[PDB]
Amino acid sequence: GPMATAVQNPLETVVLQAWKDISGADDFTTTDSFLGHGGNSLHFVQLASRLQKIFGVEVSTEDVFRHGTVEQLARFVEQSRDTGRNPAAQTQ
Repeated sequence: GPMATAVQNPLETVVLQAWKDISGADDFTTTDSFLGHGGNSLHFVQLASRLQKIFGVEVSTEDVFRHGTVEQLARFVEQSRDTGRNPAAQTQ
């Protein structure tokens, strides 16, 4: 293949563990479609609200659907969660 992780952020890993905990699908990668291994119902509602409270982002159910992949999902959060970047030091 091209690379191993290539450009994989640990944030993407959170998106995957979110999906794994909800759907049970483990053999998903960051470039694969988390868009419903089987049940594509409320399962996305749970993970969107999950990332929301984890990184301090505002991810909606349909926002999940607009990204398509966990990587591109994480990209939304990546940029948005930077607003609270380094919250312990408070960027002082």
